[PDB]
Amino acid sequence: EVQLVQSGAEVKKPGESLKISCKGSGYSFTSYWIGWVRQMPGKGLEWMGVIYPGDSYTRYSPSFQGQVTISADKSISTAYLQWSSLKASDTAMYYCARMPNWGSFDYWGQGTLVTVSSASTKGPSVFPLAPGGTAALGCLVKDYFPEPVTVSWNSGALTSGVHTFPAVLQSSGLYSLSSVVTVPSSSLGTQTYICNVNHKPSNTKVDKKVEPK
Amino acid sequence: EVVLTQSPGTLSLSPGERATLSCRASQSISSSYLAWYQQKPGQAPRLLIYGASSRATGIPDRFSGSGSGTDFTLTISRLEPEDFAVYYCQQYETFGQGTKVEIKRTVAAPSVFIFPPSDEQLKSGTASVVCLLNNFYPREAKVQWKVDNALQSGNSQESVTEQDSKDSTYSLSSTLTLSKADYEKHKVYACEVTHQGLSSPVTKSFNRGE
Repeated sequence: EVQLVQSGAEVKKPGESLKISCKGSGYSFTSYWIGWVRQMPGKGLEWMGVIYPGDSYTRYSPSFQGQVTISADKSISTAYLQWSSLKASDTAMYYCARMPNWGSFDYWGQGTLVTVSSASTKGPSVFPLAPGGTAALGCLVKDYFPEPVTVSWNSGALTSGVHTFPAVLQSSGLYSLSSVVTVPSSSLGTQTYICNVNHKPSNTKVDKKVEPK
Repeated sequence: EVVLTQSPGTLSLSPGERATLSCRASQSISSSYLAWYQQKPGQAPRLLIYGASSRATGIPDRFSGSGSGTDFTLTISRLEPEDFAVYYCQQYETFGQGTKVEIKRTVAAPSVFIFPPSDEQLKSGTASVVCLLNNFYPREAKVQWKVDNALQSGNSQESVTEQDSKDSTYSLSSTLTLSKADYEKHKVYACEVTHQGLSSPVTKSFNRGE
C-alpha cells in the first residue's frame, strides 16, 4: 500500500528550468525522509539528497550541493527536485525513494526520465541491412530524436532470432539503432521480411521490406 | 567521504550455485547503516538488505548479508533465474559502483555479418557500414574496422544487447560512419572479430561496388 508516484518524462533544452515531483501515499508522509537518486545512461546510482517533509530539513551530498534544489509540500504529500538551468549532462533517470530514519531506501518511485538536448523531434530514416546456413538481415533506424523507437518483424509474426539493439547517441545529438533477424538461408526465396519501425513522438510508422542484393 | 568498492565488477555463475558479492569501505563504518539493492534492466532499484544483515519485506531467505568494519558480503545461497541482475551496496550518502550477476553458460563463438550502406542512404551523403556479432558467450568481444588496409578509430559506435532470456548469449552491433566521399575513395571494408570462442580472429568484408 506504500507508494511513490513520480511525474512524467521530460524532454528539455539546455538552459531551461525544471521541477519534477514525487507523491507519497499509504503511509505517514511527515514521518519519513524522501531521497533523490540519479542514474545516468548506462551508469550506477548517485545519492543527490534527502528531505524530511515533516519540517523541510534538507541535506545534499557534496557533489549535488548548490547544483539542485530539493523541497516538499506536505499538504499534498509531494517532494520535488529542481534545476534552475539544465545541461545536457543532466540527461538521466531520477528516482525518489522513501527513507526511514536509519538511512536505507525502502520504497522507490517508478522513476522520471529527463532528457536534455539541443535537438528537435525528428523521425528516423529506415535503411535495409541486406543479406553458414544462417542469413542475417535487418534495418538501420538512423537519425531520430527523442527516444524510443519500437521495431517488430512481419507485424509481430517474426520473433525468433530478432535482436533490436540499444540505441546509440551520435555526435549530431540524434539517436541511431539497428534491428536484425537470423533466418535459415533456404527461406530467402520463399519468405518476405518486413521491419515495422515506429517512432511515436514524430508519428512515424514505416514498413521496410528487406531484400537481398 | 567514504568510498564503497564492490568486487568483482561481474560475477558469472550458473542457476543453483552460490554467489558471494563483496563490498569494501575506504574506512571502518557502522554495520547498522549498510544496505544492499537489486536492480534489473528497465527497473527501479529494490532494497534487499539493510543494517548489513536484515532482509527487507518479502525478500527470500536465500539472500543473506554479513560483515563489519570495512568488509561486507551479500550471499545468494542458490541462485534462481530472477537473481541475475546488478547489485549495489550503500552507506550514508554513498553507493558502491555495482556488481552484475550474469549467467555463466557454455562458451559460444559469434556468427559474424557485415552489411554495406544501402543505395538509398548514399544519395543523402552518408555511408553507414554495420557489423553483426551474433549469439556469443562470454560478452568480451573486440571489433576492429578496416578500410582498405587501415585500422579505423573514432568513427564507430557500438551497442550490446542484454543477456538473452532463452539462450544466455549476447549480440553486438557496430556501425562505421563515413561521408559518401570518404566511402567512395576506398574499396575493401572489413570487420575483424576477436573472441574466446574463436581459435583465430574472424574477418567479414566486401568490396565497394561488387
